[PDB]
Amino acid sequence: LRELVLLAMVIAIKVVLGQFKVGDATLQVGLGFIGSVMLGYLFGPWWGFAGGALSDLVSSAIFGNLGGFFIGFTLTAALESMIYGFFLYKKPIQIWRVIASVICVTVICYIGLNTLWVSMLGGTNFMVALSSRILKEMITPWIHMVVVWFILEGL
Ligand SMILES: Nc1nc(=O)c2nc(CNc3ccc(C(=O)N[C@@H](CCC(=O)O)C(=O)O)cc3)cnc2[nH]1
Repeated sequence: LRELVLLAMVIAIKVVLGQFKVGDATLQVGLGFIGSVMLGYLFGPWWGFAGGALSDLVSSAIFGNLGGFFIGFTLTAALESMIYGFFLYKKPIQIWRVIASVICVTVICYIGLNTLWVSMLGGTNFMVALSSRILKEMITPWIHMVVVWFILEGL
């Protein structure tokens, strides 16, 4: 199939942009979301969950993660690309979908899950973790939404 040539390239994209990030073994800030949104826009949730799940393995395998591989961050990258799917897939680019999608991702994946992982990886209690990370998760969503627009428009 043609679209599977595509899937690879966008995994490749997702992996590459993912390497533009600043941060800690606790919160990181980067362009990885850009790729993961593409996966949900173009391929839908299932293939988007697959591609996200996948692109994390690859990115891990090549670049490696601070503090080592954790199978949790994998799940996150899969849900991340799958939620942008349920929202944005085969639909007219709208602002309310962009807000809803980035808001759900940020709550479940970033605020919920990645904190759960970080809390686990470090010795912390969850809210200790949450307190270190919550400023980012309040600020970035608007940047994510704007970027998500230009991405969705551009393609
Ligand atoms: N398999 C695997 N994949 C990974 O990416 C990974 N990353 C780490 C490094 N730990 C972290 C901790 C927090 C964030 C983080 O806070 N990311 C943002 C999303 C990225 C963004 O929004 O720019 C977040 O808010 O959770 C990333 C990596 C450790 N093990 C891993 N293991």
